[PDB]
Amino acid sequence: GKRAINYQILKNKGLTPKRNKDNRNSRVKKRKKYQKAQKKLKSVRAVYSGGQSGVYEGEKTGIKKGLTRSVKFK
Amino acid sequence: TMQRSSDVNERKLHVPMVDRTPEDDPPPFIVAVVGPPGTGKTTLIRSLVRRMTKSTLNDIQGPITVVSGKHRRLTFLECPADDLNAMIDIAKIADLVLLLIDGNFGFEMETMEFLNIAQHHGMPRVLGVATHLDLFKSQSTLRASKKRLKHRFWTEVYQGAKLFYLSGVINGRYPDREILNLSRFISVMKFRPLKWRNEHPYMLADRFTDLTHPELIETQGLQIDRKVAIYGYLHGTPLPSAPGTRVHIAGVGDFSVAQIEKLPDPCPTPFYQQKLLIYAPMSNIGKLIYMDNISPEECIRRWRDLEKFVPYFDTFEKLAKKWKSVDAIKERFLTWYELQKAKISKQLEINNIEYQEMTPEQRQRIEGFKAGSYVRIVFEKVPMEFVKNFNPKFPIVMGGLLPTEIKFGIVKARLRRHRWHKKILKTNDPLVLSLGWRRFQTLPIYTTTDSRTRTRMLKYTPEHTYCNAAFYGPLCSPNTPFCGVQIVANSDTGNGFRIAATGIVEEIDVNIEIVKKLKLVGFPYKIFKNTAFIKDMFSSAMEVARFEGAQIKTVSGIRGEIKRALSKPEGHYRAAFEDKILMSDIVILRSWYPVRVKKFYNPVTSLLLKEKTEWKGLRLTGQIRAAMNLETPSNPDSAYHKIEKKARSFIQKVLTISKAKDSKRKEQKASQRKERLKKLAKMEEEKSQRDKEKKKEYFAQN
Amino acid sequence: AKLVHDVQKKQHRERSQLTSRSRYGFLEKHKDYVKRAQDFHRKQSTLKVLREKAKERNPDEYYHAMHS
Amino acid sequence: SPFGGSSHAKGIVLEKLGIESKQPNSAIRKCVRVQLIKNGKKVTAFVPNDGCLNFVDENDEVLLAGFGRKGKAKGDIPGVRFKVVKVSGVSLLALWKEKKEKPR
Amino acid sequence: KERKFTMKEIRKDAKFEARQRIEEKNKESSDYHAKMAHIVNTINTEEGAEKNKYERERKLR
Amino acid sequence: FDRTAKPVPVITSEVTESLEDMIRRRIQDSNFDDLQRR
Ligand SMILES: Nc1nc2c(ncn2[C@@H]2O[C@H](COP(=O)(O)OP(=O)(O)OP(=O)(O)O)[C@@H](O)[C@H]2O)c(=O)[nH]1
Ligand SMILES: [Mg+2]
Repeated sequence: GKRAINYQILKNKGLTPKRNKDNRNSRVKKRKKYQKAQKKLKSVRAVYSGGQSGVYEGEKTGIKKGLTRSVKFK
Repeated sequence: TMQRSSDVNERKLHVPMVDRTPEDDPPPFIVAVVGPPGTGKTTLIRSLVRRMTKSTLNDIQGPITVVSGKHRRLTFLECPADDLNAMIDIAKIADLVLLLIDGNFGFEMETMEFLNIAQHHGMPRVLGVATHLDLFKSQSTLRASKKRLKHRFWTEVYQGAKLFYLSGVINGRYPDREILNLSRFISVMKFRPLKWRNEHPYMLADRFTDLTHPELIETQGLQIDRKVAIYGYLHGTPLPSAPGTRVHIAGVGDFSVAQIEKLPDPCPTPFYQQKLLIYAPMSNIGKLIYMDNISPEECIRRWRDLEKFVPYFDTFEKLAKKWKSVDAIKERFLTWYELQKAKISKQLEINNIEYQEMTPEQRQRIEGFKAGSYVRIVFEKVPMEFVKNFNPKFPIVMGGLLPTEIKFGIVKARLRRHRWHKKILKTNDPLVLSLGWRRFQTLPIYTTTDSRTRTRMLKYTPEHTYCNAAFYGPLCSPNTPFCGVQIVANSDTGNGFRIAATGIVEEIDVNIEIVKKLKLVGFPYKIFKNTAFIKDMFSSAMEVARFEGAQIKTVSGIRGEIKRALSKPEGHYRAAFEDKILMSDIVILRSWYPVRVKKFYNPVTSLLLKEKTEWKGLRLTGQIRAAMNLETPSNPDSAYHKIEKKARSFIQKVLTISKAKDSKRKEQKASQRKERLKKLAKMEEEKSQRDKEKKKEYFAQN
Repeated sequence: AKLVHDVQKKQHRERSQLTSRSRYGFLEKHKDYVKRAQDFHRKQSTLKVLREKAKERNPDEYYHAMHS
Repeated sequence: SPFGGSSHAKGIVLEKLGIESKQPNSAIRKCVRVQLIKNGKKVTAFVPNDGCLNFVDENDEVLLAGFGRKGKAKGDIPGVRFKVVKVSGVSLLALWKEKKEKPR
Repeated sequence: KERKFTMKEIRKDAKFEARQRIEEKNKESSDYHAKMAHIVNTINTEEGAEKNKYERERKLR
Repeated sequence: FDRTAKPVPVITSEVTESLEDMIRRRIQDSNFDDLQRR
């Protein structure tokens, strides 16, 4: 029959936004920012990803005729 | 470091306040040992009296007044750790609080409630005593518990407060080194002024006698409202000596004083003023004017009709002839904070320098027993149960009343659910208030100004911010804090908090207008273009004829007035709108019915029960509903809801997949194109304002 | 979000249609109203522009396509 | 520098300027009339968040600081140079996020 | 005839108190706009004077 | 409650007195704003 104090009165926090388990450990947030930005620049360049892994199944995602991604000399 | 030299001398400048603690007979500064049940209090009291007067005290009860040091003394009080009905007024009366925590348990909610009550009602000098360090040999864990308790305590009270730690008890008394280094601190105390204890004459009772006739009580038979002498010790502002003063002692309600009397002081002054120690109880022309008998003109002829305003005069010719020459009247004719402190201190100094005069006027009939005078008070008509079941454990505080705080009526305060109370406060659910000296259960009504035009009734308090509130009760002065408790009985406390509503009274009145938005509601049944006959919101054409001209709006957001009653289908009527409504709409008025506050008022009347606690006042609405087991009145249409050939067949399937996939891809690209457009709008607006700042900074060199 | 709480920007759910009028159900709130009203305004405007051309029909028009 | 040399000045609030502004959380609602103590003068301070305006009532020994707008707002008034940062001992940011408690 | 009398009288009452409270509401709204505008531009100008004075004193040095 | 528009302005002897002294002051000025032969 002896009282106690609960968690929020012991910690004395409250009325904060919902923060992030990714935001807790800085090594993790500087990992889940990189491997997103690692997968981001599969959309501005076309980076090397090992090469011909299986047998050559074709280029598998579309080749278009009227497009030249070659920087030209003015 | 001139910036630091001009920045650290802003710690001095505060609000100028006045003290009224005179330097001739200062009262014993009431300190108040309070905390959890079980640990601490009585052994700490025994140790402090054993180190301050070299004599023990077994079976202590009630308030002691011990002496410490040369000039001034102090007063202890073992407050019981089971009732807010003692905890609240102890926090209202106290000046220092040595506050007990036990380090093998963490904090506790009784000292939590005490610290919140002190924080609202006016901060005394708090000083933490962490006892019960039987923790372990692991001095790492001892340092850990002391560090975490110190950081939590410095967050709860001012950061930097003293937290004296005590070890185990050596045969009844505490370690005397720690009692030494605590007693030196409370000898170098240095208190501060507070507005309540510098505006109200307040006294702690330490002796309590019933000078009512034994033959009279034996011939009346345990029925009388007796007469009672409180032998006590007043603090604060001077309790005015003329009998007839309204004085509220706590937990029974107010009375008027019958006669008061100054006693021999039972505590030391300095011995030079003695010539030229624990006390532990419960264990001409002025009299010519003010003489009642004589008439005023007989008074002035012994010395030597004001509706007529004009001053008196003699014969016009007489004083004109006297003042044909008027040379008899030729003798008449011909920083900021230290400034404010000098102003009020020079006021107090000239007050004292014309107080230091003849004793019957200037001590007990012009200002009346200033501060620090052991006085007996008597009250007749004090009820029976007070003296029948008086307990020496409980404190008896008593504060006088200003002329404004005996009247009754409504009062409009601001309120807020205390942020650790686990449940919010429904309106018309009664609660106990420590508004000033009186503590009372009353029914509030929580209102808010909807953007400051009218005061409508909320059905609930807001969840974390303030709101206005109005309730019947004793009309205290404006701008004062007050706490509000829920149920006070210790049969229902469990594991939850007890303080519910902190707040501040700012405004009193005698009648409040306060509305509640009821919405008249009807349905359309013959919908035209631009007008509609609406149905079964008014029972008669007389009601429609009163309400002709009103703005209504549907649930779709279209306005429209109503015009005239229809004739034959007597309930129905005709209204004009923005454009054509659907049939599945609801027309809505807007209307305000003035609700009135309930005139309930019941003080706690705490120290009259046999039990001294367990004062069940009015129960909450939820628990009387659970007591007579009615369900909570849900409304079934009000609950929310979560609203809302092979080759040819194959080619048709492929096309009807692909066109819908590309359709929603296109609409998603358009949706995000809208946000890219808004982002570019913000960027161009910021860039344009930056460049129009730069183009005039380029020209301000002219 | 500058200086607000999440409890200050909690969600307001919308109330249903009453069961007493559930035969012609689906109470119709403000977004559905504006999606009705702008559509009706557009239909009225195209009706009035073809009515205006009808009131100025100019009864002597002729093209090669009007032989059948 | 804006008041002698100090960066902060204790002050006494006269009255909540603009309680009758109907639009909630507006510039003319979020002002107080602070009596600066260091030279005994009037100034108009700018307490943030009208929901936490109502901590300070009257002579709450408030502690001011500068404001320093980092751009241009929609309906902000100019002239207010001072914001409230601490009231009666505690910081009203901590009060508005309800960690501490205002003492009286 | 009494029904016609009471309906005519209550609608005359409605039109009368309609007119008086609506001119009262517009009058108090206009005076509120006047008071609010007055305090906002006096707090604008009287403080902007010393704001520009302190900015002139700072930008020199 | 609240209402949309001001009601019909009822014609009282005070408002016809103000209209009559308006028009009689106006034609005492003879400031009637008619057309002209132009
Ligand atoms: N080991 C140890 N025991 C303690 C310590 N402090 C108090 N106690 C024990 O607690 C018991 C209760 O003593 P008190 O604290 O004086 O009791 P109280 O103050 O009257 O508290 P209540 O009975 O609830 O009113 C004592 O008999 C002690 O044995 C401590 O620091 N160490
Ligand atoms: Mg005890």
